[PDB]
Amino acid sequence: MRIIQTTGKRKTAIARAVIREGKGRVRINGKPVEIIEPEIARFTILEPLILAGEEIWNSVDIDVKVEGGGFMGQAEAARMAIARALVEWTGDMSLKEKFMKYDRTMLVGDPRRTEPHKPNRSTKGPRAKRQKSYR
Amino acid sequence: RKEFRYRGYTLEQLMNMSLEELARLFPARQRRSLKRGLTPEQKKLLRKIRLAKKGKYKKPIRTHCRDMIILPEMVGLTIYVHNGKEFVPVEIKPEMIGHYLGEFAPTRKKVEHGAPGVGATRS
Amino acid sequence: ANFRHIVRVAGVDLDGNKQLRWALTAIKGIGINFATMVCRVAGLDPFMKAGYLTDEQVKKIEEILADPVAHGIPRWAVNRPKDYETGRDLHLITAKLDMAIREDIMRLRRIRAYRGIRHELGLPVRGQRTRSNFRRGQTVG
Amino acid sequence: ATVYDVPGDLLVERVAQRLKEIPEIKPPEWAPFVKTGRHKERLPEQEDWWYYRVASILRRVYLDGPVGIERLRTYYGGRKNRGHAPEKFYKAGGSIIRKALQQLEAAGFVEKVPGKGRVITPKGRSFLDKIATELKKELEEIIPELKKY
Amino acid sequence: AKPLNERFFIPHEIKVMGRWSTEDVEVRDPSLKPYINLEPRLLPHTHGRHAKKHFGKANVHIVERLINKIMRSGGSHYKVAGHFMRREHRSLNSKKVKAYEVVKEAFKIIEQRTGKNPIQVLVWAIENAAPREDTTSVMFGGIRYHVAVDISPMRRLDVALRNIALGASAKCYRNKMSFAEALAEEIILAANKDPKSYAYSKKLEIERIAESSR
Amino acid sequence: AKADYNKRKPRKFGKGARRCIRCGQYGPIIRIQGLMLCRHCFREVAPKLGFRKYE
Amino acid sequence: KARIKIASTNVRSLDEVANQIKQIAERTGVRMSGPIPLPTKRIRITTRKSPDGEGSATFDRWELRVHKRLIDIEADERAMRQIMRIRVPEDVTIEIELI
RNA sequence: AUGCCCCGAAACCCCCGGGCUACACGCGCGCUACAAUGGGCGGGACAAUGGGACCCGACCCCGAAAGGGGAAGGGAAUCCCCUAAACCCGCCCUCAGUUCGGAUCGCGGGCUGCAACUCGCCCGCGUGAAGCUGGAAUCCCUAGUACCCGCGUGUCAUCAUCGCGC
Ligand SMILES: [Zn+2]
Repeated sequence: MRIIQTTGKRKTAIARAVIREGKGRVRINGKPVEIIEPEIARFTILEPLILAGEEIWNSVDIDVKVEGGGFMGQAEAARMAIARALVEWTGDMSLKEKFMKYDRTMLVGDPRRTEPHKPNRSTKGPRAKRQKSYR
Repeated sequence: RKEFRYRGYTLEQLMNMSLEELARLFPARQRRSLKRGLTPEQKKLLRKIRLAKKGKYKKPIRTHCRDMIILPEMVGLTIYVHNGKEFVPVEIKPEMIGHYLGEFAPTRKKVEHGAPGVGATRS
Repeated sequence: ANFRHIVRVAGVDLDGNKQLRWALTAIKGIGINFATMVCRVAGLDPFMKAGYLTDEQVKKIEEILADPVAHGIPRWAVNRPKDYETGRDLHLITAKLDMAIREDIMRLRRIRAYRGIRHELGLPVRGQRTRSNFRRGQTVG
Repeated sequence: ATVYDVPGDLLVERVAQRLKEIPEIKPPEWAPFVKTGRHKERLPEQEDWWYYRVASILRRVYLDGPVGIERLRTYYGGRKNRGHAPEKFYKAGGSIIRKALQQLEAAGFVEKVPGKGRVITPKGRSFLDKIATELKKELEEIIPELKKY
Repeated sequence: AKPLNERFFIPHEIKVMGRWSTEDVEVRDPSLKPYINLEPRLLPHTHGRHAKKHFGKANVHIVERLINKIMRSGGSHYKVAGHFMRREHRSLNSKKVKAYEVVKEAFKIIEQRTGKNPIQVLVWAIENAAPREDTTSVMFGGIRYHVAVDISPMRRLDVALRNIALGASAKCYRNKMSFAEALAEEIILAANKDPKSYAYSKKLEIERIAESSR
Repeated sequence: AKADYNKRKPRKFGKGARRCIRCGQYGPIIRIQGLMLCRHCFREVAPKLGFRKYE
Repeated sequence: KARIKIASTNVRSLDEVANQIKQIAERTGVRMSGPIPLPTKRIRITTRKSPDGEGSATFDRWELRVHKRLIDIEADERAMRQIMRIRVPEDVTIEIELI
C-alpha cells in the first residue's frame, strides 16, 4: 500500500508521521486525537484536518510519533507533520494554497530557537540582569 | 523538687546501666556518637574521671574536649572545660546527663551595645 | 438529627458550620493531620459537620485524646514521643502542653545550657545569624 | 479496545472502583496515619485512597512495564513547599508502592522479571482491557467520533 | 462538573473556538474597521510571529489580542482603581491555556446574558471604549506646551483592549467574583456605555482632558 | 628537638586536602577532570593544555 | 570481527587514520563497516577573568573537543596484521577489541 | 614572580581549643508571601544541558518519612543520575489573618564526618509571628526577548535562597 512519511520540527520537539489509506483514524503516540488534552493542543493538532475537509479526513489514516519538547511544541510538530503528509498524499495544489494562506508555518517550519544565556544573572535569561544599586 | 528520673529510671539505675542502654535512652545524636565510639582524647578524659571517682586522683580535671557527652558516672564532679581562653568550671548535675560538655562553657561574651558610630547611618 | 451550633469537646468550643477535621484543630496540640487520625481511629467521618456529634461520639473522642497510643494511633505521631521523666509516648493538649514546654525551658535554664541562655535573652536559639535580621527593637542613633 | 483508547483518569477511577472486590487488595494497618510522600502536606482526603493508588500503579505497570520501585517513586513525587526556601522536586515514599506491588502480585496481575522490574500478566492485561472496553463503549454515545477507533 | 461532550468538544467548521462565527459581526467605525481582524480562524494562537513586523498586529485575530491582553498581572508600576495588583507567582503571565479558558468562559457568560454574539458585544465594547483624542507635550522655542492630538486607530484599539483588561483585573481583584465573570461584566458595561466600566470611564476622562487642553 | 612535630596531618577531605600543582594554593581548585589547578593558573595554561574559546 | 575505536583532538588526524584504515581495507579485501562518528565530547570550563574581585564579573568559556570514530572490520590474518601496523599518530588514541 | 624595608628563634613551621557564625541599629542584592489570575487532596501528561571509580548505582527486600541491607550493568550514543514543574481533570474550602502566610519554638527519629554545643543537613507530630498590595524614589527588558515554572553543573565527606548553563 502507499505509505508516506513526513517530519515536523518545533523547538526541541520532533514528530514523525506516517500516512496511508484508512478510515479516518488519527493517533498521536498511540492515543486517539479526539481525547487529546488540553483543548488548545487538541485544536492545534486538528486544525489541518478540518481545513483539508471531512472526506479527506475520513478516507485516510495517520499515525504520529512525537518526542521531545513540551505539550505545545509536540502539538505544533504533529500539526506540521500532518499538514505535510496531507499535502503530499493528496497532491492538491489548491489545498496547498489554502494551507499557505491560512498559516504559513504549517508547511514551513519555525526557525525560532532559545537564545543562549549570558552572564550577569545567566539563570534568569540572556538579557535579564541583576538590579543596579547606584548607592 | 521531686526525685530525679530520666525516662523512668533513677540515677542508681542509670549508673548500673551499661553504655548500650544509655545510648538507647539518649537522643539520636548522642546514640549515634556513642555507637560510633569515643575519641582517644575522650577515652583519656573518661579514664581520668574514673580515677577521680575511685579516689586516686585529687587534682582538678581540665580538658579541651568540648564535644564530650556527659554520662551518669560523671555526676557529682567539677570539670573545667576550655572555652577558648579559660577553663570554666562546670559542676555536673543529674539533669545534665546526655548534654554536650561544651554547652555550659560559653565562648562569647554578652553583647552590651554602645552608641552607634559615625558610619552607622547615612550621615 | 439535632444540630448543635456550638459543641464543647475538651474544654474548647468547636464550631458547628465547620467540618470535624478543621473543627478539632481549634484545640492547642491538635493539627489537621492529628485530627484526621483521631477521626479515623474513632470511625467518624472526617468530612461530617461538627454539631451532629452525639454524646457517645464525644466521649470516644475524649478517651482517644486521653490515650492516643493505646487506641491505635502510631507512636511516632504523638506530641511527646519520649517523655523526659516517664519515658512513655504521650500527647498533650492545651494547659498540659504549655506546662510541659515551660518545664523543658525551665530545665534548660536551671542546668544553664546555651539554649537556656538564649531562651532567657530572647535571641534566636537554633543557631541563626543575628547581624541583619531578627530586629525587634526600634532604630537607634 | 485498549487502555490507549480511553482517558487515563476515568479508567483509573473505574479500575479503582472495581478493585474493591479483590480480597488480596487490602489497605495496610498504617494506611490511615500516613502521607503519600515527603513533599505532601496533609493526609489523603478519600478514606479509600489505597484502591486509587493501587489502580494507578497497575496502569503504570501496564503502560511502562517493566518498572521498579524507584521509578514509580520518582513518578509519584512532586513539588514541595519548603517555607522561605524555593520549591524543589522530591521523590515519593517507597513503602506504599512496594506494598501495592506485592498485593498486585498476590492477586496475580503482575509478575517479577529479575533484574528488570515488574511486568503485567495476561490476566492483568485482560482485566485492564475489559474495563477499558466498557469505558469506551460508554463514551462512544457521548462522542460519536470515537466509534471508528 | 463539566459535561463530557464539552470536555471533549470536537469542532468541524472553521470558526472562533469552534462555537462562534464572525460572518455576521459588523464594525461600524471606519477608523477601527481595517484594524479589527475577523477572518475565519479556529484557534486564536499565532505563537507571536507578529511583533517583528511593523503594523503586524493588524493581521492578528481580535480574540487572540484579547487573550494576550488578559495574559498579564494587572499592575506593576501604575495603579488601577487606586491599588497595585502585583501578582508574582499566581499571575496569568505566560499562561495562554489559562487565558484561553478564562476568555472562553467569559464569552459563554456574555452570550447567555445578552442573547447576541459575544464577539459582536466585544466589538461594541471596543468601539465605545476607544478614545478619539489625547494630550501631549510639544517643545517649540525653548519651552514645552501641552496640546491636544488625534489618536491613530492602532493606539485606539490598543488602549481600548488594555483598559478592558485592566477593568476586568480590578473587578476580579480580591473579591468573590471570578476573572471570567469580571471580564464579562466589564465587556457588557462597556458595550452598554455604562459609566461603571473602567474602559469607558477612562475614555471619558481622556477625552475631557484633551478638550480642556485644546 | 623532635622530628615528629612540624609535620602536617594527612587529610582526605576539606580545603587543605587539595593544592594547586603549580601554586600550592588552597582556594579555588579546579577538579573537573583531575586538573587540580587554580582558577588563575587555568587561565594561563588553557592554550598550552589545548583548550580554546569557541562559543 | 574487530572493533576499532579512534579518538583524537583534531579531526584532520582522525580523518587521516580513518582514510588509512579505509585504503588498507580496500587493498586488503575485507568487509569493513564505514567510519561511525560518535558524538563529539566538548569539555567546557567557565572561569572568572580577574584574579581579584574588583570590577564587573567577566568569564571565559574554555573548550576542548574530542572526536571519536568507530570501525568494524571482519577478522583476517593479513588484514588485522596490517591494522596493528597502523602509524597511530601522537594525537590519536586507538583501541582494538575482538568480538 | 619580584625590588627595598622589616621578623628571623621571631612575624618562620606544626598541633589542641576558640573566632571569622556576636547584635539596640542603618544599607545593597535576593527568597517567601500578603491569596480565588488561589490553598489542600486523588488522578492524567510533555524536556534539554551536563556528570559518573573509594563514583553514578538500576533491581530486590526491610521502614510512615528521613533512611538502612544486598546487588546487575556502566571508564559511557550500551548502564545510571532521569517517568521535572508550571499545565489538565474530579472533590473540599468561598473572601476569611482564613484549610492564606510559614518565621519562631518543644519532643522524638536519621545522614556525613576523627569531631555536629558554639557551628551542619534531612524527616514525623505539635505551636503558629509580621504580612490584607506598599510614600518620596528607583532597576531590567524590543522576539522565543521579558514574565512565570523547574532541572544540570562549579564549590562538595555533608551543606545552594549563590555563579555558570539548560
Ligand atoms: Zn595555582
